[PDB]
Amino acid sequence: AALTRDPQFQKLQQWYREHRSELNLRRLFDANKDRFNHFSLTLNTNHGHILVDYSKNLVTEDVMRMLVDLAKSRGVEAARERMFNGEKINYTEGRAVLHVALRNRSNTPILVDGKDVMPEVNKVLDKMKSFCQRVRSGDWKGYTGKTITDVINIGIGGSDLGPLMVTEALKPYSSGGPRVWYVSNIDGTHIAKTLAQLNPESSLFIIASKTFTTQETITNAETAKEWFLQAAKDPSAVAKHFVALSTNTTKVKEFGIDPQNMFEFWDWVGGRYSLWSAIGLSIALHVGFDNFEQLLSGAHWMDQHFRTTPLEKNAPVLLALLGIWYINCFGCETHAMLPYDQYLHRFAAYFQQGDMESNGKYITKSGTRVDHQTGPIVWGEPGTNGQHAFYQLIHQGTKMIPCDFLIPVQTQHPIRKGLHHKILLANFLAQTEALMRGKSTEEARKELQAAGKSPEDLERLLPHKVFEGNRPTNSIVFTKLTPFMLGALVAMYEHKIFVQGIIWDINSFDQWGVELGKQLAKKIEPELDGSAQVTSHDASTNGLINFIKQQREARV
Amino acid sequence: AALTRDPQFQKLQQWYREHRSELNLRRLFDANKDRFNHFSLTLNTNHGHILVDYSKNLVTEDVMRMLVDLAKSRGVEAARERMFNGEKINYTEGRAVLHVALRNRSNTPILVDGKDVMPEVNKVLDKMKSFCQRVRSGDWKGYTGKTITDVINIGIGGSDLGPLMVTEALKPYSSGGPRVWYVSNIDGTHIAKTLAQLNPESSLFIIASKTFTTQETITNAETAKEWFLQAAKDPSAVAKHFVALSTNTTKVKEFGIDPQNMFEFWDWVGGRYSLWSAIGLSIALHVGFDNFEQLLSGAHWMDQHFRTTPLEKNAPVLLALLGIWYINCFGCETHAMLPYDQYLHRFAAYFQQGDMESNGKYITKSGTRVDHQTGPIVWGEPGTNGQHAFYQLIHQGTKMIPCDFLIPVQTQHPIRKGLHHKILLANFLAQTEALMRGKSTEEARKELQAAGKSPEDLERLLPHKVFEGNRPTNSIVFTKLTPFMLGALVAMYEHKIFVQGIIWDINSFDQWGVELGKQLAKKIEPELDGSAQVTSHDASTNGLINFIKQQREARV
Ligand SMILES: O=C(O)[C@@H](O)[C@H](O)[C@H](O)COP(=O)(O)O
Ligand SMILES: O=C(O)[C@@H](O)[C@H](O)[C@H](O)COP(=O)(O)O
Repeated sequence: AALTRDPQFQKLQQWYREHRSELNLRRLFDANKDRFNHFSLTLNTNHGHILVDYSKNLVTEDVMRMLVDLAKSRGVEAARERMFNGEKINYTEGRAVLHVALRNRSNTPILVDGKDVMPEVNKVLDKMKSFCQRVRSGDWKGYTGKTITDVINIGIGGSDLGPLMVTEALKPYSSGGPRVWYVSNIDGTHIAKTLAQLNPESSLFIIASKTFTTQETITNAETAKEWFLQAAKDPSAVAKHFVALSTNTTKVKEFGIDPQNMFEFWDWVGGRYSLWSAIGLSIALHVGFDNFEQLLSGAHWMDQHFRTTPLEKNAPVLLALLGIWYINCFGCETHAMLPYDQYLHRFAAYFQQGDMESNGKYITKSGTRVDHQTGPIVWGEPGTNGQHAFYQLIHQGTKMIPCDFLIPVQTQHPIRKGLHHKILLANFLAQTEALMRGKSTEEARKELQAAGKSPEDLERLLPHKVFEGNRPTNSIVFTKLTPFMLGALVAMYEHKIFVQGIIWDINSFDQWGVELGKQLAKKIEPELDGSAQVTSHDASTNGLINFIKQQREARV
Repeated sequence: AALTRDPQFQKLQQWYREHRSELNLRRLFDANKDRFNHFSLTLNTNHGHILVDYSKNLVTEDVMRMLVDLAKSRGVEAARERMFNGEKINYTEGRAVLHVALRNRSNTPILVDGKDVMPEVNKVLDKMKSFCQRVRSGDWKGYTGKTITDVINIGIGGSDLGPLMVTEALKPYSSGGPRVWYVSNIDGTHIAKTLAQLNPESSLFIIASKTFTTQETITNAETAKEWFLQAAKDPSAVAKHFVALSTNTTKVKEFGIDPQNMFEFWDWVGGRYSLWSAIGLSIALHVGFDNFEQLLSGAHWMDQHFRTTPLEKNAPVLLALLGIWYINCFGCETHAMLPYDQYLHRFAAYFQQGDMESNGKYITKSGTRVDHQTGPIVWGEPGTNGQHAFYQLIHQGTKMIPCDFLIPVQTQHPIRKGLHHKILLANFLAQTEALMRGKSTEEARKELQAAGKSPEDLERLLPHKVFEGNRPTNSIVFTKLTPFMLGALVAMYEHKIFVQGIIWDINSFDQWGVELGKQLAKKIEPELDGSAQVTSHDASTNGLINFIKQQREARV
């Protein structure tokens, strides 16, 4: 694999072998009262600041220099230029990778095969803006002349989680918007309990499918159409209540949606990078097209930061490189994303998909097997809740877990004269300080003595209350979670994932495990019909099917 | 530490080093027509069957036998008896561990400090049952004589996630119950956006706090009480709209809750094991006290299964030992929990707390540092959505991830004559089969040839479409997700976590990192008031605070 053969990588590994034991955060901060200034970026977007404080990481100036030299050696900048210039860097599928075109507010030409994509991007954005104005205003009416009160996105994966996470994050911007619902799971619970709360006369369905063939989405869409037509009877009424976000007009027409109700996107829009496209229509309906443009504008700002900033001060590049340090030298399997913001409750889940589906790969560009770690397991829940739960393992377990802590300075709900937000901020700050510092035997002993503990009881309990610390964090602090700032933060992590992929020499933009998934069930689905026991698979698959057939009509 | 000293553990590690190459699932199933029959448990609860199929694990007869011998050598059965007999096995805090007493439907005496706890357990259950009848029937009136339409649980961690996960899982059983809301985060978004949707005349607040001192919960409770008092303008009305779930009568009265409105629990009820106690009041209110009793009964059945079953066919013990095998021989950092059930969308999050807060430890019973791995990072999302996202990494990444796949045979919503649930079952089966089998270069070449790809397209795609497989899974299939079956499944994992803790010789039942977290914010809280620069901490803590002070009245 290219990475293990890279001389900057070998130099990094050799340094780690010799100097690893010098990396003690308490000692590094005590020796350098300017450590924060040396290891932090502040970005002024003109619509809020982003502080990326990476000073609580197990790095020194020499480590950061070697990491930046690795990014140069691995051709990060040349790879970046290929992406932005519309070259087919999705080399397995032979596609461009142009989510950056979707939010290209400058309208600088971006050529695929010598043809500018921006006229087509802007045509779909115009169509979305006109449709959002009509639905939100009440101009667009249901089949009995009522205004739309409820918008239901039907889609899965990349056609589901981005719009869900963004509408959750920007809920305060939704006044005067229809309610938004996300139906994704084939589990009939999902559509059933959603439809039970809706009126067909005032419900608009958005069938979100790049291919328009995904079994979960097409099955959910047929169930919603059956429910709708049971009320409306007239197949003509479907053109007022179903629209499609797709690449395929033929499949859309075959399903029964007027192709005029199709909002188009392109092969070079990956599902997990698609919320910036027509896939974002549920966002624009919920918070208005103006706020959707602000979301694209923030992503565009961070695209420019990524493109023009020297590597050593480049936010997504440095987040990527800290990740490489922890994955490929320390051997950490996981990365925790811990936003101190209830509106961002689906933010970690969104990057669980964006990161793991991108860089969960083992075959390099030359078709050779990697001989090193690739993408980590991404997980997390919002603070402060995690502090009462899994933070126990982060503080006192046997695993090293790099954590990203994120928080807005200004809250959308400054209740009780900002008392809640002050407590939230203090916890955000105090947790990363404790993870870094820990607590020595002597500090814990002196606190137990002050608490009034007996001499044995104290020496019993003492070692259990000792924290080794040295647990590294990034703190990412931003003025306020506005549509623009959310756009910038999402795009920052997209480019972090892109940089890690280039360094690992994998294709961040295909998903052959997900493409396989979509063909796995077809062999077993017909075998589940009838009482007859199944013998066509391995013993376990067969046993599980036969148990399902047995329990199918058990009464409990 | 005890485990690395244990001769059965050393024998297990010896075997791993030498026979690791035997462990090929494709080969194990081809050689053993009875592998499913030999490596699965079928449990008849008399209220549904549970099939625990562990046959797609990297184990043989010899491994399972050596694992059961380790459980005997580490004293699992003696530790189990100490828990159930009310001995103070929470040795750092000096407390019993008696969640099993909360659901002891047999009413067999359990003595703590020589007194039966069961009278007190059953007194609170009678009080809960009496209150739930009054609220749900409409007998219990708000301060303007209206029936309660909305119940708001206020609490964090163990006082939040259990009731939240259970009310989400048992949502079909809440017909005729009030709506339930969970406010947990200090983030003022959480209480603010909840209160905006409530009528104070018909809203009952539940203040859930073991200690009744937790800053998030007490701050949220005060905010709700202020909002309530602004509408009601009568301190007497508080007794109609606020109840407490706590161990601390003093602090409940001091807060202003009528001591008649207090539902008590005890020191030996761990927060992450508390949903079976008074903490479960919001469950009983939502789905009715009868369903809550069924939930306790299911747990009680699994408690008795755990207690009476020989180790080698004991469900929680075998799940625990498969975990030890992957954690302490294979070195897997993580455990994925993947329920194929939308109602279980918070089940992995619940055990993320339950597992990681229990076994995220590095200090043994003797007060010595472990020299081996302990608890894993637990994570997951419901199927089928994961198949479109992070399953890419499970199939083709560089990480080994033991996964538990869970599914009910019978759906709560058999829509389209069972078509959705048939697709869901087919996906659940096909995914674990594909993880085990993978797809060879030869098989992938044949599929591309058959698809009609040019030699150029074929040779470019071929190596990217290969799956090495050999990825182990548990399949846990149960008749139906009823209150009883949910209680059995939650208790099964509770006891898995207990067994792993005893084998590691750690205290599964303290949480000194969570207790530390509750003390951290108080030293930083005062520094945030006024706009003076802060210099009293490390450079990074100082840097972050100063940035917060700069941006907190920036206008964006
Ligand atoms: O990441 C992906 O590519 C997947 O999650 C897809 O977005 C998902 O399978 C849906 O595909 P489609 O939009 O073609 O229905
Ligand atoms: O696991 C724990 O102990 C915590 O998650 C607690 O449940 C949480 O801190 C709430 O404590 P209390 O119930 O004392 O408010």
